[PDB]
Amino acid sequence: NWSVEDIVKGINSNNLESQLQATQAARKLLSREKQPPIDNIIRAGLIPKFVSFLGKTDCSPIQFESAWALTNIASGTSEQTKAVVDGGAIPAFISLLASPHAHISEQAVWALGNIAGDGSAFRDLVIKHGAIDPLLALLAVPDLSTLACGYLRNLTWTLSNLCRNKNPAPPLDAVEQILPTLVRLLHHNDPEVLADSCWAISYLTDGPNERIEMVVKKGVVPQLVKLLGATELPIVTPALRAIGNIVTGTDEQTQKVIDAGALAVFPSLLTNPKTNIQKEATWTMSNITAGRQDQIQQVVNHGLVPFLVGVLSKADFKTQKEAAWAITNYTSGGTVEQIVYLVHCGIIEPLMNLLSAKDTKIIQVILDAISNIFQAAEKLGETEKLSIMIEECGGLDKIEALQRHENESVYKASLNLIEKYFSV
Amino acid sequence: MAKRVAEKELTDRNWDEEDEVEEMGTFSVASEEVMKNRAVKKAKRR
Repeated sequence: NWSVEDIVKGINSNNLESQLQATQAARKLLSREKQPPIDNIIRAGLIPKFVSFLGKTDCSPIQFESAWALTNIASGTSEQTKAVVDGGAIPAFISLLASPHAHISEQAVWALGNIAGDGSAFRDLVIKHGAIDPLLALLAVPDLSTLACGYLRNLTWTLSNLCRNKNPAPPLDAVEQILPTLVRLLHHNDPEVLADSCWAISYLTDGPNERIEMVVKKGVVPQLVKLLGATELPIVTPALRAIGNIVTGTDEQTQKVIDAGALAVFPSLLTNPKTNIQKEATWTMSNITAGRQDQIQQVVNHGLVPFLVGVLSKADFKTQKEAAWAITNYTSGGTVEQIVYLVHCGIIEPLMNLLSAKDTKIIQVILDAISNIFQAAEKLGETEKLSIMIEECGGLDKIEALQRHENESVYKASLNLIEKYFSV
Repeated sequence: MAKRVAEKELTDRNWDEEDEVEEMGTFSVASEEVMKNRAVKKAKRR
């Protein structure tokens, strides 16, 4: 029941015990769930006192007390956090990472994470002041399993915060120093650590192909692929997004996810009850069928075409849009035999069914798919049999009706198909 | 490239969400002004 003035007169005194007792009373007030005097101690000018106590190597208890008090303030609004940063807390917390006392080191790890989590600006400050090396040191133990779960989680979460945000994204060299430890973490058995590491990777791969290249070069793929088959939704989700981001990259980068055995997990992902997973997995597949013929070939070899046909047919519209892209990319870069196989899997009917949708873009995608398929049929002189399949399932009526579509381009593609494969 | 980045930025604080469940709907038909000048061919049947 101390007042802020009580804390001040104690903190500013030369009595060591009064300083520690005052610091502890401060921490307790800041912990209060119902109305903590954060602003009052800030205005009292206590931040600088707390930051200074962080350097009292001689008095470990006051160091812990002030680190906690500073953390409770950092964990607050994106204003109270700024006060802590301006008070010089960042470098002070960094020097406490090597503290022999685990509970003090953890407090520093937590504080640094909360601060870097504020946004891209603070995140870069934490990096600039050299937080990464000391942070990685704490994980440089032979058996990560020897670390207390709670301890490890805060560290992983903190590193993840150094990988988060994109305006701007973390400096490349900083990401490079963090990647190796991230890979090791993907090997841990704690779902919380795995989820956080996967999230971290998902942020690092969400950008330029150059950033993807680094993540791939650091060998994260084999592990992400294994997590793709995780049973935990909190893990699968970020692992899938990370793999999804990587295959938006170059064909070479995409091959690495194929080599890691990613395709073997999709029959399950594409049939996953969680529509979000199904949607993200189909989106991911669309980026793989957007690649080289040999890659589309591997999609074929893993028996994935039937699953895409399945999602295009039965599945939420949002997921069907991704499947439409997956099919059109396939018909666009695939060989004739690959296309013939697609038709054999019953792609025609579900493809037509979507030619009456309001999303003009999806119509154009599907029309280009039908166009590509007819080109393959031309090479085989089977254009006629394709026409009958299309007509027999009501697809011709839909193509004909699109000549009244508001979008000229859709009208032109419909017309062209009509005058080439339904002429007279 | 036929490659495309995700529609929405997925994060550890928005991953668990309902996606409105969009409806296919019907396409918009060209206006009368447009149709008066559009050449439209009938499709042959078998």
